[PDB]
Amino acid sequence: DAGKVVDSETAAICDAIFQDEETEGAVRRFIAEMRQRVQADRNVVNYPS
Amino acid sequence: MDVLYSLSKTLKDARDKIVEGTLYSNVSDLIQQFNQMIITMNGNEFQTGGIGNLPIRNWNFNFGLLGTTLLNLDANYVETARNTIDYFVDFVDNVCMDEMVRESQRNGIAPQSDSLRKLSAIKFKRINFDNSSEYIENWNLQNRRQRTGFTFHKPNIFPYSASFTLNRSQPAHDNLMGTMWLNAGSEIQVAGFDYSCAINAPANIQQFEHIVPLRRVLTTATITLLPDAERFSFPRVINSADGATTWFFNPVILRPNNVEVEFLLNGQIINTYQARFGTIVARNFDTIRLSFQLMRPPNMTPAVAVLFPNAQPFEHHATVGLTLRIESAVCESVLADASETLLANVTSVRQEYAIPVGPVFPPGMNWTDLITNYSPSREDNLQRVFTVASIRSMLIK
Amino acid sequence: MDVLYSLSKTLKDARDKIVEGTLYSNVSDLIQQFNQMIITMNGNEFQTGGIGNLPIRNWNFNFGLLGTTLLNLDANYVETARNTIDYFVDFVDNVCMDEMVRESQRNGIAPQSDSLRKLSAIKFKRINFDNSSEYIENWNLQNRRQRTGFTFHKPNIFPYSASFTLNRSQPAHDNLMGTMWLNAGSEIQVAGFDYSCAINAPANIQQFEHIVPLRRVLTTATITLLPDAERFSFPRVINSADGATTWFFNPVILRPNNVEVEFLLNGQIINTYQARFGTIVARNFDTIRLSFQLMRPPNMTPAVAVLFPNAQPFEHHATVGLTLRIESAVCESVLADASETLLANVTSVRQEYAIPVGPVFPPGMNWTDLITNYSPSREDNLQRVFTVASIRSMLIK
Ligand SMILES: [Zn+2]
Repeated sequence: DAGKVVDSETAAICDAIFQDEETEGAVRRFIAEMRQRVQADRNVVNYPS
Repeated sequence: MDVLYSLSKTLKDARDKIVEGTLYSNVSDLIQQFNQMIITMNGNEFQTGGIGNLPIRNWNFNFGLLGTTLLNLDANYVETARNTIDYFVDFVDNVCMDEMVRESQRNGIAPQSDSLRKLSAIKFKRINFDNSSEYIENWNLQNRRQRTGFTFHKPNIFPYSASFTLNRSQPAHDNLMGTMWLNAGSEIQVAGFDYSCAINAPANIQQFEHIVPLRRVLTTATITLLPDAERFSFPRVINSADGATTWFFNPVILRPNNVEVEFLLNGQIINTYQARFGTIVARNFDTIRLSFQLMRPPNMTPAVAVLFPNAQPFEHHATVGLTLRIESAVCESVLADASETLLANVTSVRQEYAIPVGPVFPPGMNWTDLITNYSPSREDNLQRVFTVASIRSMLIK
Repeated sequence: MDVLYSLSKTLKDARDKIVEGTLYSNVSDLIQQFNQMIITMNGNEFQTGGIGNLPIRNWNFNFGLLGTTLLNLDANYVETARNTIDYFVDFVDNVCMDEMVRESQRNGIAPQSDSLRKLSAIKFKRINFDNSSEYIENWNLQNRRQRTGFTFHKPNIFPYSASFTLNRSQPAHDNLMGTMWLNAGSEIQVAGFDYSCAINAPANIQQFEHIVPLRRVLTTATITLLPDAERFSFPRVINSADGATTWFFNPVILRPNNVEVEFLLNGQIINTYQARFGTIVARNFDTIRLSFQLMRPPNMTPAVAVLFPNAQPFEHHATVGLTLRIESAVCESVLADASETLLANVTSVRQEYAIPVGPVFPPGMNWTDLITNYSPSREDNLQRVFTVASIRSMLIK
């Protein structure tokens, strides 16, 4: 889906852990499945980092 | 305990779901859990056994992950999966036999073996999977102190107690009066007898009563209540109370007049049944009070009138019985019944490896002595060992 | 329940710590918790009472926060704090009286009043504070199913049972033999008597025995064991077993020969004491077995030999007693004792507002009938209502 991490450096770390061939399959699947939680009511946002 | 059930649930599913030729989307969510299990369990060493004749085995886990790249699972993947599964099944078998064999008076609900104390860390918490069996559900609900219920088919709530009571007796033993009973398994067979057949009782009616206290509170019990207890209806010779002499019992059977079956909880009458047989229900109770009475028949044919004289020699003794059989019941504590085999698995493990008698459980795992004095520490030990027996009964057939 | 203790702990500390002239650093961590409490409790409405003569009160919370800008607390801050504290103390007083008055047969450990069911949400979870009292510690430990212990000074573990037993009797009541006892509070006074003083017993020794089963398992009990039970040592006339006639008891006191006090847990002898008096200890037990015996003195002065003839008229009856007083004990379940006043607070609230008898507790809160049949549902209700009584006893003196 669309996905929003909370820093350019955590985007770089996120990319580099997704690209390599030695991290876990659950992890590498999850890096392209984690999703921010932005609520227009209650004035809260949740972002992965 | 949760991670032990999780190991066994994944090994059961991976024997079931990972087969030859099956589609990958059927097993795509199981292989990720099994790989998480392999990743968690690598680098760790365990030691099982060391009590009785249970041998000490050392466990070392160094396995590669399973492939996630097939469309239909071929036989290579099935054979390497069967190797890893057989090693983990042997591991969890020996952990379960190491846990069912141990006990503690202090806090029995805690893990006692070294392997399950090592598995109770948060490093192993990512092994965890669904907790869908009844025993692990009631384990997780009682770990948060909520209400549980184990559904039993014919529960062994009654200890074996075959005895009697003489309300009227003498050393001649020719004019007796009182009750006899058999409490066994889920069945109460009671029979009050009078030798005079109430020939001098007021209004020719003799009142009998039999009160059975339970050890744990049963809930929503279907109970077959029949008259005419079959075991106490044929002639027999019976030793006395002190065991000195024997006395003869030649019964003829009247029907039970004015049956009142009451189901007491804390002395309060929850359910009552007045002269109703067949299947009855008792919603919440821990005491069963049977109140039946023997009434002398006011009209008798000449074949009956020769049985009951007004004088002393009674060769035919009036006897009135009831039978009460709990078919199924929901109990908050663990028990044994005719459906599960968990007590049989616990006793088989404790008798196979020649295990010494510990501080909690009775010698030889006597269920009569275990339900006679069913203390809460013994309850906690019994629930823990039955949960581990359910886990091993999932893996080991 | 946790948030109710937290409300009461902050109100107790804010009556204690927030005083006139005190330094702000002494109260800098309490004012933040009290402001968190005000912020959480605003906008919410409650309704307390509605059973018996307990009046229905509606509670609305609209308060401003307390200032965080003083160095020494002046009297303005103390007066506005005393206003807010008095309103919250009245609120928690009525919530505690609304919770101690209610009960349930189904799940007694759950909150029963509407106000405490409303406080059991996670919106109110930020009220929570330290849980340092013994009852809230044992509440939080039994909410996770761990071992607890309540330390009691002279616990009321024994129901009131003053009765006797005639091992040898006749309608003349001139040659009797058997035991008498008083079980009251924490004290067992037992006395076996023989009228013949073992003149025809084998080896001039009559064995007595008295077995007291407990309702809950006591742990680490200091017990004063003295000989010569004082209550059963003076002459008295006593009604018979059926209450028909009365019989006379003129005791002279021998010392107890061969005292054996055993502390049984599940039928196993945990501790035993053979002819040792003074203070004894019993580490783990739920049955107390006193085995004393009366031995006829083989050498008697002429003042003694006239008391015990070989013939029938015994004007002086041999009597042998023991006294066993549990001074302090640790019990996993709740009880009453001579130190706390929690049972007195519960009965005072239930008797002040004219409360009808419910399904669980005995009529009039009879502690003898409550510990005679001490069911686990009644145990859960008693622990919940004692915890709420401890909370109110912190706030209301
Ligand atoms: Zn069946």
